[PDB]
Amino acid sequence: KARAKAKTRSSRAGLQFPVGRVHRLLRKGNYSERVGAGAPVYLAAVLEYLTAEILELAGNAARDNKKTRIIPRHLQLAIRNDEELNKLLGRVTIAQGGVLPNIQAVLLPKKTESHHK
Amino acid sequence: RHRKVLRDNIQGITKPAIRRLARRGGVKRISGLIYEETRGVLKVFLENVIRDAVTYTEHAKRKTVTAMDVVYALKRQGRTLYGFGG
Amino acid sequence: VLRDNIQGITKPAIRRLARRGGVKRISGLIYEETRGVLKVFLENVIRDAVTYTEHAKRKTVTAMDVVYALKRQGRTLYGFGG
Amino acid sequence: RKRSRKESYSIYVYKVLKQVHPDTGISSKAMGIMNSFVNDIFERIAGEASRLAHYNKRSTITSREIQTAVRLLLPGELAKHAVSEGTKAVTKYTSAK
Amino acid sequence: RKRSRKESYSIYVYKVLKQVHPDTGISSKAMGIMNSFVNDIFERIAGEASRLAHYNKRSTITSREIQTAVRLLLPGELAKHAVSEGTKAVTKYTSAK
Amino acid sequence: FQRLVREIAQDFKTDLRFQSSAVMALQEACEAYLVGLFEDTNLCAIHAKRVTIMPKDIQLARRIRGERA
Amino acid sequence: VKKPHRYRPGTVALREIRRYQKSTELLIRKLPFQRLVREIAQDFKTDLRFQSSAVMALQEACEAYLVGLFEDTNLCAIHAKRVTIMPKDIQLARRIRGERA
Repeated sequence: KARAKAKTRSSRAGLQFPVGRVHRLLRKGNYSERVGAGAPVYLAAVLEYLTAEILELAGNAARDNKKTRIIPRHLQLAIRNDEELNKLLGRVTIAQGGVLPNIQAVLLPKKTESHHK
Repeated sequence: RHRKVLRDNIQGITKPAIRRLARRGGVKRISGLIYEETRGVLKVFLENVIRDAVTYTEHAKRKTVTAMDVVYALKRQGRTLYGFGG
Repeated sequence: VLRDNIQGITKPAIRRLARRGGVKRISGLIYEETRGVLKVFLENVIRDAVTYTEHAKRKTVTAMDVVYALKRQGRTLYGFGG
Repeated sequence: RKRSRKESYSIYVYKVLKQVHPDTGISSKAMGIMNSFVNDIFERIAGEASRLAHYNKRSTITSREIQTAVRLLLPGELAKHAVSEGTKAVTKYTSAK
Repeated sequence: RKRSRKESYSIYVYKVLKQVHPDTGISSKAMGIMNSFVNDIFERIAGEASRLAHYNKRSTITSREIQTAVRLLLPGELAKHAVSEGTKAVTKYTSAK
Repeated sequence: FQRLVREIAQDFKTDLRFQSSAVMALQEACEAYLVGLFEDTNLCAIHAKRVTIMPKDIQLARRIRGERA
Repeated sequence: VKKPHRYRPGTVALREIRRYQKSTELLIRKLPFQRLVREIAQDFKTDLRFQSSAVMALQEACEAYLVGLFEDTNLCAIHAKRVTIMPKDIQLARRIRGERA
């Protein structure tokens, strides 16, 4: 016996997310009788990619307000300004998120407010 | 004295607060009749939510309503909420 | 001749549908818009259906695939099995 | 000294953030939001995959079912990119045990 | 001679219909509708019961869980009458084992 | 309707075959969706003190129900 | 100036719009909302207590729902060539969303 040292599957997948934790959460929760080996890697990679996308947008919005730390407002701005995420999270409320500044053009004053004598 | 502050009830949810909320919704000019109707609407929403929360509360034999029960109750009505646990 | 085949869904059929909705008067521009609208709905449904069909590695589309794909859009359907 | 242990996904998110935008931090509340978000997505996918398994009289949930669920839930190019990442990941896993 | 077996709830619907309205028939299509309906409610309730049980870390489904689920899903008086019927059923069953 | 469905499915995957009942199911779903939409649309039209429906009515209803597409 | 300075109608509302849309702080005061919650809970079950975070969560949900409703309301209003929202708009919005009342 040699007992090769304890490399982990996440490192093998080139991922940061924990494969084993997802496997555990699938076993416990009664989604199905059996679970296949390849599923949780795929699943973890999916979650990582989405998380990266969100944080990317949030960081851009953060730089717009000259703040170095991400706060919820930035996340709300990130979600609502990207079409696909808005579809995915169409019925979700972000706490302390607020809304976009969109005001309809009609209720804004007349742009023909100029030199008038 | 009969003070009963504006009713000792919902009518403490004053007009300018509703105005502020309408300002968040992009609204510019509001009629006087909106206020009462809004209150009614609010009441209805709250009722349903609280009922579900309390039902969850009754299942676990507790007398303190927790955040998690409210979140799940909000989830079943298609109004999922993030930022208060689960 | 065929006109990309959406035109098989003729105007008077749409008019009959509007009649069932309790509508009395229809502008001539509705029809084209409706066609586009319809197409979108169908597209989405079929995609989901075909995807279920593809998972079973079958080549024949079954009603149950459609039923599930409708179930996922919140337009649950009764009366065609399951 | 009863000492609890409440698990979360916080640290992984923090790692990813330091990878993508090194000079930036993130508050605790936003991390809680992201944690709830991940939990939601996990539940949706698992439920969908379960129903897919039951309809076809299969007792194993596989990567294929996950792939199918993702193609259903998500729109377009997002689905394609996610699928590509998953396929690359499983391909790397299968070889370099 | 290889041949299949398809389960349904036809007979039970027929019994109930004869009990409430002995002199009346029903077409097969409507029977199909009722079959779909029954299956849909079964799915909804079981799903809800599962979610409740999981949130309180209890591994068992009892009549209590079903009852709670019913009060959540169904409105008012309908829930009350249904609860009464189910309660009577359980009390008679446990009395007459 | 059969030919439309066959063309679209062909655009997604080739040489497919369709059970009759699936086509019927799609038929029912489409017509139910359309009538629901036209009902809400008619309400929207009456709200503007008209009796003739117009595209913006449909767009409004579709935007509110969340079927934005 | 002999006259006190006065803004024309339709500007301070805009100022309010920009201020409240740049910020995220809750608009409604805590206490009356808290009393309302307790009063309504009493009619279903007696002697209940509430954690603070649960009330805060409810407040957030209510404000988001109403905010969305006012957005839909204003669109329904604009369709009728008005700028002032009225109850029938709200009734229409709730009819279209598929809710009960």
